Amino acid sequence: EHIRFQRLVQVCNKALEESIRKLQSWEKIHECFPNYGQTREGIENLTVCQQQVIKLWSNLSRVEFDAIFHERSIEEKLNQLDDLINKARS
Amino acid sequence: TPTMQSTSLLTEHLGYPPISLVDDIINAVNEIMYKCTNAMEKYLMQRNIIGKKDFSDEIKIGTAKLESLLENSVDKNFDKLELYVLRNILSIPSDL
Repeated sequence: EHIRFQRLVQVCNKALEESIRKLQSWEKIHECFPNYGQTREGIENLTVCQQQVIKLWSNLSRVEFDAIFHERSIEEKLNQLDDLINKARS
Repeated sequence: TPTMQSTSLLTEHLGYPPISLVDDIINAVNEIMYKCTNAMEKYLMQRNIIGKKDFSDEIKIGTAKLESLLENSVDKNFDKLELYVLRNILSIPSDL
């Protein structure tokens, strides 16, 4: 019966994953650093670098988005809006 | 479909204008974006010499190009998010 807060959590998570797509592609990270790639250990540094940046991106967005949702009580508010909408159509 | 009437009512229910939530989201992801591109350049610059060549130059321009690519992805995807949220989440159907 409650769907709105879940739509919000899902599309936010969707939007985050889509935004770092071109950072997950080892080909884009290979053409911003063409010469650094050709090097043996430059490859090893680049690959560990994207892992750590993707990690930082996921953990910070996770924590900061949930903080926002709690501060603004959005789950409760969206649950009550679902109730009001469902009650109107009953 | 949006009016000043429906938005004002949703504002009373939320305790704040609907767009303040979207703004917080977008402002948060743009801060995180620049933390990530900044960490990337810091990680690579620490490791800017390999063998005998100095890639300090290619690193700074290369990270500047990836930041521009992320700005465009972030801008594209969260513009979609903004629309969806205001149409399917922070919205009152036509029952009014």
